[PDB]
Amino acid sequence: HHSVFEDDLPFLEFTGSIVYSYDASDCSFLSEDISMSLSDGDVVGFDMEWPPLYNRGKLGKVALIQLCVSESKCYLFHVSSMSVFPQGLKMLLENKAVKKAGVGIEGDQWKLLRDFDIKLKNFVELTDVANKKLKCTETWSLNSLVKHLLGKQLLKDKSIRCSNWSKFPLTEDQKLYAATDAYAGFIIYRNLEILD
Ligand SMILES: [Eu+3]
Ligand SMILES: [Eu+3]
Repeated sequence: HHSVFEDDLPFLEFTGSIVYSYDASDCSFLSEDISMSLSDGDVVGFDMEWPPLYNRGKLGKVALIQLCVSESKCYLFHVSSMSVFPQGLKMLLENKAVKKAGVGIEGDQWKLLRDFDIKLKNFVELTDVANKKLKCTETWSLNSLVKHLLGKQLLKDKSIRCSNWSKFPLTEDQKLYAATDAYAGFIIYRNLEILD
């Protein structure tokens, strides 16, 4: 048996516009569209994905970068398919003017630096924002925050989450999964920030 708290909740599924980009210049220009829609201090949900196979002692190289900039739009930048890392995206990620929210984001910063020599700037660990605004001291996960704040759980098909993110093109399922994780980061920040 199990408590109500242990019940399976509805899955969180982003239903807004998912912009898929797999070319460097397209990506850079898209990053500028993002910059035109935001103002200093604004926060976007952040996440990234990498293939399952290990490479020379480390995790597969980052293949996808996701940015949810509003409740109705999320970008999927398939960098593994790009000839060069998009300059517009590098500057957006290194821009202190835009805040990037997520869980375990400090670890993303490290991997991003190792993989592309990019310095993620002005990121916020959602775990700390939650403990701060919810007035608690918990060890959160993106899933537990989605559950606590939204009453939903994250899609969990392991064959999708641990799929070959570097395989082009991404499947509709991969796109849904990746976009939704960044969307979660965006919504969680927004809902927490509004708290008095
Ligand atoms: Eu992640
Ligand atoms: Eu993810």
